[PDB]
Amino acid sequence: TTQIEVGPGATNATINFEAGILECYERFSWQRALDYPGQDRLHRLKRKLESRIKTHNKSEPENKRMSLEERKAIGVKMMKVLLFMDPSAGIEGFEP
Amino acid sequence: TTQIEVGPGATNATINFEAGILECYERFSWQRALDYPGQDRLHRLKRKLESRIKTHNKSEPENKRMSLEERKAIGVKMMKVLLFMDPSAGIEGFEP
Amino acid sequence: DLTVKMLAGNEFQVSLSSSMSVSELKAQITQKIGVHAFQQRLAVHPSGVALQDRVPLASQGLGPGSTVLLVVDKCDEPLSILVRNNKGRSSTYEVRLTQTVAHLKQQVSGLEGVQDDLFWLTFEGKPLEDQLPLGEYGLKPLSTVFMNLRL
Amino acid sequence: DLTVKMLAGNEFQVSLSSSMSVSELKAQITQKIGVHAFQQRLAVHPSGVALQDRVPLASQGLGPGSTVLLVVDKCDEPLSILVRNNKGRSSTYEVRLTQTVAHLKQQVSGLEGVQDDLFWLTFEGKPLEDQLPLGEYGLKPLSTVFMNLRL
Repeated sequence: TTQIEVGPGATNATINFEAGILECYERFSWQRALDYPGQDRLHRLKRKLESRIKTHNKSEPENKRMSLEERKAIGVKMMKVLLFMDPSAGIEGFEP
Repeated sequence: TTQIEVGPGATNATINFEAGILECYERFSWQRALDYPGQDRLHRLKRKLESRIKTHNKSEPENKRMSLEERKAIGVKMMKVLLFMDPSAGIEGFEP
Repeated sequence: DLTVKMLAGNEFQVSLSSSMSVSELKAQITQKIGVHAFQQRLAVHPSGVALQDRVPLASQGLGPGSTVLLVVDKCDEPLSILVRNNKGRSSTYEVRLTQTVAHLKQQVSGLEGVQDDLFWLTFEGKPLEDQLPLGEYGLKPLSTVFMNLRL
Repeated sequence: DLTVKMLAGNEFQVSLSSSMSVSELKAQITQKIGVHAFQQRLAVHPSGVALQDRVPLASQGLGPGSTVLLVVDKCDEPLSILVRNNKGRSSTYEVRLTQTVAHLKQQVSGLEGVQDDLFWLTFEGKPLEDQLPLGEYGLKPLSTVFMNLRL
């Protein structure tokens, strides 16, 4: 309940981060560790994200359109940077 | 949809993993990258997880009872292992 | 006997014969819990150092009473391979290593117009088996699978 | 001028002179975007090596036209501290380093029953300032903050 103000670019950032989160749900699921309600949260997030990626892609031009799979890779790097608190984890999460 | 089947202790594993997910939402949020709906998903998951941790702790004995904060540390390690697909990651500080 | 420990901390037992190879351990694991060899990533516990294939488990500080860590890598990402028909004509197929040989044969059946029971596939000399996953055979981008006709 | 790059690629500009210290850059950043100094982790881009405080930025990899990476470490985990009233009586307060001195003073006001404008807090000899976060003063678990009465 303490919100942090943000600019336009948070929308695309969140889709990529949350694509990263999905990739981790999925990898966790292969470990047979994800319980049944957890698996529902996985499938739910995949659906919402797929509709969000398709809504966002229409508003953006051709050279910046990204599929679920390419967005996953950006989110994973972002998550590596944060989990280690180290940009080198990392570096492309910042968009060089 | 294809179910992956779990076994006993998926429940505890998912709480810890999802505690790790929260920790990443929170860290991401301090980067001013998490959009407003995203921040809602953060706060929503924190509440649900807090109620799930208190329900799970009652069923388990004293030596295995864990708070949100210590469960976060376990989920972070799990996330490290998954993000690199490497048990050695999130063991004792390591890199690519 | 050997303890296999998975990401969530659940454990199970594997008993190892006198070879004591990493490939042996992996085959045991597949039999116990269904995870294909090519999907297994194994490490020594608690050090987390990866097991080495060409080295016997006794040589890596694993004996009786020891624990190994398993992380499962699904390896589901698309790749393209080539299947050559009997006439010498190669044709490309999009696949995933988790798909079964039977599934790939359904694809080859459809394109080549030959019923699946009337042929079998080979790769690097050895037959592909219907129930096994493609990842079993170490297929790479544009590896050539050969199609052989039955009588 | 210096480019500061955040996770997910938001960028902004910081102008540095005539000194070029890491502590100066951090204070610049706080002023531009409101992130407290104690929360800032800065690294050289693209190498990702952490900046060192006691070293001038010119002496590291950084001049005009260079880029630094900022990652914000929240540092918001609860801890408990002690505030000693004027009579010598210490009382514990649950706090977070990201809360303001003003907020801690509201807590102390409530417990001690003294209006917040009638006192100030000190730690290790120096005054705590209402608008700054507790993290700026490097408070630890059970550090003692002293309460001083105004006239």
